[PDB]
This record gives sequence, structure tokens and C-alpha cells, in this order.
Amino acid sequence: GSQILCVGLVVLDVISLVDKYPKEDSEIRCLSQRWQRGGNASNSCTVLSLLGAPCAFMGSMAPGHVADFLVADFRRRGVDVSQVAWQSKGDTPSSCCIINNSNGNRTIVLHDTSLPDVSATDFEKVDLTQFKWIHIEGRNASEQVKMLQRIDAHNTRQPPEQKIRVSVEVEKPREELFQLFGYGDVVFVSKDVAKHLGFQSAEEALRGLYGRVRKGAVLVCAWAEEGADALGPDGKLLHSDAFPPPRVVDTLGAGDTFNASVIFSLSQGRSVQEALRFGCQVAGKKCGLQGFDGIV
Amino acid sequence: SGLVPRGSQILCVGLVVLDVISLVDKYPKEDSEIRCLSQRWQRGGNASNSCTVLSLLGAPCAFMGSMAPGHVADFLVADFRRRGVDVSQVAWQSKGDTPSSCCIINNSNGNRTIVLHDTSLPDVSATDFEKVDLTQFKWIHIEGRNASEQVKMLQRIDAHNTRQPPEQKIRVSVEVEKPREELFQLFGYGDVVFVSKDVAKHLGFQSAEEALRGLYGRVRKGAVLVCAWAEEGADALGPDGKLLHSDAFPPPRVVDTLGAGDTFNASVIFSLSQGRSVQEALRFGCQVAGKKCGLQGFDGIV
Ligand SMILES: CS(=O)(=O)c1cccc2[nH]c3c(c12)CCCc1ccc(CN2CC[C@](O)(c4ccccc4)C2)cc1-3
Ligand SMILES: CS(=O)(=O)c1cccc2[nH]c3c(c12)CCCc1ccc(CN2CC[C@](O)(c4ccccc4)C2)cc1-3
Repeated sequence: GSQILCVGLVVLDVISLVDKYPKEDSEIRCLSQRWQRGGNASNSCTVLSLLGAPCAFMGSMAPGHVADFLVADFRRRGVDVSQVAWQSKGDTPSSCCIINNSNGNRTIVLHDTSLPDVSATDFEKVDLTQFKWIHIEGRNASEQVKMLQRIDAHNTRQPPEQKIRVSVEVEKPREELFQLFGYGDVVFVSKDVAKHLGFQSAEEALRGLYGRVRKGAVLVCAWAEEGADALGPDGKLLHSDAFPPPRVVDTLGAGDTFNASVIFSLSQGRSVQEALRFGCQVAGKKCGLQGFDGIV
Repeated sequence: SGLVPRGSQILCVGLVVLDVISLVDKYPKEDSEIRCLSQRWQRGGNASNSCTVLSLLGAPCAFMGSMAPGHVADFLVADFRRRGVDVSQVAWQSKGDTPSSCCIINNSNGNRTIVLHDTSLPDVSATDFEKVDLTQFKWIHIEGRNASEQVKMLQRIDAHNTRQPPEQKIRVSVEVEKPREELFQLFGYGDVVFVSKDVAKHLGFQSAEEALRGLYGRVRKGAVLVCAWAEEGADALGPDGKLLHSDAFPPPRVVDTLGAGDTFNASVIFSLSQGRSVQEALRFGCQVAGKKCGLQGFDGIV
């Protein structure tokens, strides 16, 4: 029970840093370029390792030079990759990421290689005794629900002191992912999902969506410059103001930095109020830096 | 790198870039996440593209350009090798990024949005060019970029040629593709000068004929000035003052014109290096470039 596992995607992010976002049909020169190991679950793993937590990543990877870069990067961070589901395909997903240096805005053109996701059968082969926390990035909901049901069955057999804590993220407004609300101790809901469901604030979203979570769960919603809110079984709304940097330069993976920081703080025995603030603190510091170097 | 026989290769000096092309349903709004329909990694750059065409035409060829060690350079090297291009003359850098460009293509319009590569990578210097043994090249083509440094490279080829008998003299070509003032000094260099339609239009010329008559005064004695003008074909003008022309060879269906100008340049160079006349080289240039326009990439231009 020493590691934090993040189940989700690993994506190669091909980053172009620009002065201003290009208008359609225009030619602009970027300030700089870099390759970054991306994907929500993989970004959270980077932040967790930088925070000093032993962590493991589970995702599908195809053998090749792109995977070689990602594995070397994962290992340079100390991310445990022994759970990677290697695929027979041969195509790793990549993204063209446009980062506006004037305000930190990040535009992603994702190339989904349609490679097979992590299955419940792949998850069934994993020894769970080594993990204290399991975080799942919403993707293939039907398969993920089974992975979540396996963790539940494991936890029924364990005393309260050795129970694996669970978190889920619902970041895309896809109807099939809304079944994931009923799973996990901690549920992260994005501003984009909340807005798509008609909610105009983190407070509106939490009060309107709490009925979907399982008994005793905490629902969390970050709302960019408005900070973040959380709602638990006591019905008390919790809030943290954001910690914006004086100059916002890169917000790519800020949501993932918030998620990992909230997870880390909660796994350390801190209260929901303290975890919300810490989430905003680390994510806010990240927004004033290119990439993840310098958060610690 | 193996024994290269004397005066056998065609060298192209210029840019190599990794083009990341993303085909999208709708142009993304700022700070949004969208899925592309299809995405492709392609080796680009004028000199780099001409090398591909030269290899496919059956000419031994080499590329000279700047690269920085890394995964981008690894992909670009593997692509050059896939096209049978000799990369032994690449100037490896200790500072900068290997050029990478991001093109967004809208499926619902056909519009192209380009986020061009940064300029952190140093160009090939006259000092880097001075270390190259020239005896293995029969032809040297220079893509105009850092003109003041390239003028010195051109002066080194001239000095080499003064001691050579007419059969062992290295033939020279230059391309002026961007309407940048500093590049215009390159007109006075080379046996063959390629001028783009874009440059000609920016200088106020409305046709290949107008451009050739108006710019011939800038080339060195005995040089041939060449200007391709898309569907209007291509023209050439030499010291005899006779305007030469070839009609275009458009394909039944146009698929892709990216690198068509580079296909024309390499084909003209190849034909001339084979002892053919300027008239025949113009026609061959239009023939191969026209065939390319009906194909995706360079496979099948044969
Ligand atoms: C976990 S978290 O830390 O809550 C967080 C998570 C994910 C994404 C996030 N974005 C932002 C934060 C944030 C919070 C702190 C940093 C910040 C500062 C300013 C703005 C708002 N800016 C961003 C360009 C902006 O939209 C703009 C538009 C037009 C002109 C100038 C700026 C107006 C957002 C964030
Ligand atoms: C050496 S050369 O062979 O003279 C040559 C050199 C450089 C560039 C060149 N372009 C074209 C030629 C050409 C020659 C004939 C073929 C052709 C047909 C149609 C159009 C017109 N354009 C306008 C959008 C276009 O119709 C398109 C459609 C679909 C995909 C991409 C472009 C295509 C140009 C050329």
C-alpha cells in the first residue's frame, strides 16, 4: 500500500509556444518548440512523482520510437511503468499543442490512433496490494466500471486501514462517462462538463450533480480563475480561491496538476478544505511555468 | 559512410523540416481540445524535397543542412534514408531545435493554418562548407536562406572550378523562393538561377516572361534564369536572349501540390546534369512536377 496508480492515457504532446493564437488561413512563427509526455493520467503521474509520491502508470502503449521517448521520460521522473498494456498495433497517440505565451491558453489537436484501451481483463492481472490510491481517467466507461467493481470487491475483504482509496475524472461531456459519477471516494468534474450540463458555476454544478455520486463520496469542481469547490456527505460547500501567477504562460496540464495535488494531499491525511487549497496552489504555480519543472 | 566516386553526386544545401499535418472537421477555437480526422508526419524543406525527387530520378545525391540531435532528427534521418539520400554532410548542432512546423487543414474549406518552426537552430556556415571535400559532387544546388554566408560558399565553388578542366567543373544552381531583400545578391551566382512566382509577383511582375526579362540583368554572364508559373508552365532565359517556354502537364485530377516547385527544380537540375538542353530540361521539369500534382507525396512520380 505505498503507490498511487493512475489509469488513463499517455500521449506525445508536440508543443508550439506562440505569442498570439493564429487566425484561420494565417502563417505565424512559434517562439519555441518541445515534446512533452502528455495525457491526463500521465501528467498526474509527473506531478505525483515531483510531489514525492511513489506512483505507477497504467495505459496502452505501442512499441516504437515515440514509446521509447515516453518510457525514458516516465523513468527519468521515477514513474513505475510495469503495468503498461503493450499493444500489437504500432501507433502511439500524439497531439499538436498550441500554447499562447500571453495568457497560457492551450489548444489541442489530438490524434486518436484508435489503439485498444486498457481492458477490465488487463486490470484483473494487476496485483492491488501495492497501491494505497487508484485514480481513473474517464475514457471507456463500460470497461472502467468493471475495474472499479474489482477495487470495490477487494476493499470489502480489507479492514478500514488497508482499503484502497479511489478517484475518477469526468473531463469530457460524453453521456457514457456519466455512469462513472456513482464510483469512487473522490469524483472530479470539469468546468466543460458542468457548462455542457447547463451549470454556470462550481457551486451550481456541485449542488446539481451531488445526487449522482455514491454514499459518502466527495464531488470536486475546479473553475479556472474562480478557484475550486468541493462537496461531501455533510452537505457543506467548501471553496478555495485560485493562486494565479502574476504572468500566466502555460495552462497545459493545469487541471491534471490540480487533480494529482488534491489526490496527494488527501492520501497524506489532509482535510478536503486543505486538499482544495493545495490543489489550487500547485496548479496556480504551474500556470506561471512552461511544463512541470519548477513546481518543486 | 562508404566510398563515394569522384564527381558523381548532386548536393542540395538548404532546409529540412518536420511537418506535422492535422486534418480537422472544424478549425479549433482557442483553449479547446479537438480530435483530428487524420494526422501525418512528413519530411519537408525545399532542399530536402529536391533530394527525394533526385533519388527517385536515379541520381546519387546528398543533403547538406542543419539538424540537432533528438527524436525529430531521428525521424528526419530515417525518412532521408528511406528515400536513399546520403546524410553524411548534415551540420550537427549543439544549440537549437530541429525545425518543426504544425499545419492545420480544414476539411470543410481546404484552408491551411501554419505555425512555422522557430529560428533557434544555426544555419550552415561558410566555415562548415569549407570543411566539405567537393571532388565527389558534379552539381551543387543552394536553397537561398542566409545569403551573406551562402555567397562565400558560392565563391569557394568558383575558386575550386578555376583549377578544373571543363569536364571536372562543378555545376551550380541557386533558388530565390522567399521575397527577402538579402537573397537578391544570390542572383549574381550560379550557372542556373531559379526564381519563384511569389518573388516575381512581389517584385511587380505579372508573368514568367515579365519576370525573366526584368530580372535577367541580375544574373552572372552566361547564366540561365528559370521561372515556373504553376498552370502557365515554365520559362527559361539564357545568354542568347531567346525566351524558352514549356506548357504545364496538369494531371486529370489535382491531389497535392506541396513540393511541386521542388519537384520541378530537381527535375530541371537532373535533366541538365544528364547533358540535356535547357528546352528539354524545362519540358521534363513540367512533366515530372505535373505528374506529382496528381499524387499524394512523391511515391509514383518515377
Ligand atoms: C486548478 S486551477 O488552478 O484552478 C486551474 C485548472 C485548470 C485550468 C486553469 N486555468 C486557470 C486556472 C486553472 C487557475 C489559476 C491560473 C489562471 C489564471 C487566469 C485564468 C483566466 N485567463 C486565462 C486566459 C484568459 O481566458 C484570457 C482571455 C483573453 C485575453 C486575456 C486572457 C483569462 C485562468 C487560470
Ligand atoms: C513545375 S509546374 O508543374 O509548372 C508547377 C510547379 C509548382 C507549382 C505548381 N502548381 C501547378 C503546377 C505547378 C503545374 C500544373 C498542375 C497544377 C494544377 C492546378 C493548379 C492550381 N492549384 C490551386 C489549388 C489546387 O487546385 C489544389 C487542388 C487540390 C489540392 C491541392 C491544390 C491546385 C496548380 C498546378
